[PDB]
Amino acid sequence: HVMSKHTDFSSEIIGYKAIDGGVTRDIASTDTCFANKHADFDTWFSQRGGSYTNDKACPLIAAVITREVGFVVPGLPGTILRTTNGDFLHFLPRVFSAVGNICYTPSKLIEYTDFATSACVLAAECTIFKDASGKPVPYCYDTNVLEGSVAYESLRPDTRYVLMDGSIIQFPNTYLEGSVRVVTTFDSEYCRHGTCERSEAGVCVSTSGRWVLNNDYYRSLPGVFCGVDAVNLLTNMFTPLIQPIGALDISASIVAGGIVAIVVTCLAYY
Amino acid sequence: GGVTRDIASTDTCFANKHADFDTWFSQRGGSYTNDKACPLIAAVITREVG
Amino acid sequence: VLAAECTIFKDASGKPVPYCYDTNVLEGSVAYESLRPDTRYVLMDGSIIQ
Amino acid sequence: LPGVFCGVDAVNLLTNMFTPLIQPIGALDISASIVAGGIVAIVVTCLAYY
Amino acid sequence: WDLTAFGLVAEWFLAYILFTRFFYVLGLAAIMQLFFSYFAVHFISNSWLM
Amino acid sequence: WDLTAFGLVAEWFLAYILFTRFFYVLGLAAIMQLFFSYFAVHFISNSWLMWLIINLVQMAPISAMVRMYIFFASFYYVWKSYVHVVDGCNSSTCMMCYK
Amino acid sequence: FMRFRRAFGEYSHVVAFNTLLFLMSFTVLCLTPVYSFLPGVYSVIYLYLTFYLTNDVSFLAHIQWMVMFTPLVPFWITIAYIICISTKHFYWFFSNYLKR
Repeated sequence: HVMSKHTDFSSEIIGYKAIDGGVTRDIASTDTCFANKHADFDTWFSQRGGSYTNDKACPLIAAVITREVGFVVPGLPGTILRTTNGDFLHFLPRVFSAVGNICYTPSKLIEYTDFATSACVLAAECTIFKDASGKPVPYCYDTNVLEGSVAYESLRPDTRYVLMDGSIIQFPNTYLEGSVRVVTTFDSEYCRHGTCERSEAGVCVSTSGRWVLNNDYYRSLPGVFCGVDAVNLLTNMFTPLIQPIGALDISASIVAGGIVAIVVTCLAYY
Repeated sequence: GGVTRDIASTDTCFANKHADFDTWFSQRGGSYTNDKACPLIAAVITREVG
Repeated sequence: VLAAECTIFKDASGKPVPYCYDTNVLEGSVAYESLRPDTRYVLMDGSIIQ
Repeated sequence: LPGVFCGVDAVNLLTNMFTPLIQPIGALDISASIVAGGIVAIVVTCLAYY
Repeated sequence: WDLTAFGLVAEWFLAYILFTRFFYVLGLAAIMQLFFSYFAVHFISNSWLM
Repeated sequence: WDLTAFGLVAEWFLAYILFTRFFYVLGLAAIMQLFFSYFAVHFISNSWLMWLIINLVQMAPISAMVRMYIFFASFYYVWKSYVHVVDGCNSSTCMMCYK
Repeated sequence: FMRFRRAFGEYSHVVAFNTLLFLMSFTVLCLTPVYSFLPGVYSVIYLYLTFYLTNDVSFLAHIQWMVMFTPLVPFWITIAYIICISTKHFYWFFSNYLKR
């Protein structure tokens, strides 16, 4: 099969978005190869001075539309529409104009600029899981979208979940969500979409909505505070105010310090 | 050993019968391996059953 | 950033296109103000400006 | 270089603006006087009055 | 480039002409300088001789 | 990675290189601390004076005491070398018989 | 102690405290690499304690503290130390050459 260009529903499109690795992301001019199904994307890139080569091994292009088009398939972002010629199309429907790319947390929906440094857990409206007996059970945010679905809000933290493809989801318990977040962790590895990480038990506080876990890698990152306990957190955060910011404390000044003592001891006797 | 006792996160193996125990024990940060030789588990129910 | 008031750039196909601060000084040119930021541009000798 | 400030974000840059203040002595040469005064005034007020 | 690299090689070669018992110290220092450039930046805190 | 143990081993090696008469008392303190930490409990009862001594021995920071001994011995060795080079010695009991 | 007092004349009192403070500072420096809390709190305690000493040994104590602990202490601690040491002379200077 060879991809073809179609112009149906062209007047309903405001812009275009890129899907890479199963997660929608913004587009940059420095990228060189894309998978495209639209002809107006050529004018979109040309006005910004971009050029590209068409290939199937490159991120797909999807268009943001203001009209409910297509139907929801679990595991796939946005909506899928099939043309009269059999070719499939991808779109990003929205309810309000202030929408970029939206990812799904177990409780709420939060926008993001980069999937790698966001609170994103899932990127699909509906997801299916393996039950205790080994059979698929669908889950969705809004139950009116698909009959028989269970609300995402019914999920619980610190519980192992396995998808149909064998991926593992593990999100820690939280007490505050938004611009500032507080999380609690246990002595077990937590995993999110495509990335599993190991963390130790404790409590962490972040000044931003970025992903936070208790380890040296995240502890070295700015704007992240962690501690073994609530009381210990205050001591840890107040420690740098009276401590240097590195290992520059070389104890080789003691020879010079004791030189004065030796000099004065000899001088007094003489 | 024929005696009921409390549960702690230090233990590492149990004989699980109830499904919801797998979710309850996870919330305390514990992990276990299923072996029938390890002590069994029971659930507290208000309703008169059995 | 810009070396001179008027410059020349290659298009997407490689054809030369004149550029300058003001279009009135050179007919058929395109003003600098229309250039978008964070975009790669190339000149006759292959110099890259972004 | 002096007179250049940077940070990861708007809040991060504002917090990092005070980074030289916790640096060990021997980091500024000419602008040390104003940095010293900005601490001396705060210390003397906050102690001697409050 | 020639002048920016051949000079260092010439200096290194001339250093062997003025051989001394301390040449091995510089030889080990040269190995150490390159070793902790593509590696190291690790091994955390504690101790002071290292 | 972590390398605290290697650092401690290097510190002990450098201490053994700078051998003096007072290394034995530090080794005795270290081995006593190890022995007390290894068994303890069994032979401590009553005698609050004995309990205080045991606690003082166990709480001694052996791992942070070798370094002070290094600087203590360095000045003594520098002084001895200065006396040997500038001033000389008359006693035959000195271990300078090597040269 | 009697044998020590036999020598060093009148300056044995100055020598004793100067040696004790040097030994305490050396011990604190030896405990530094593991306990990172010491450089600040010990400096504050030393600044507090230096008031209860004679000026003759106080000058030596200040010189030793400034020589030894300076390269491993935050700048604001040093500026607070300088202000607290120099207030007693700033008052006199302001009274005698600036005040009205």
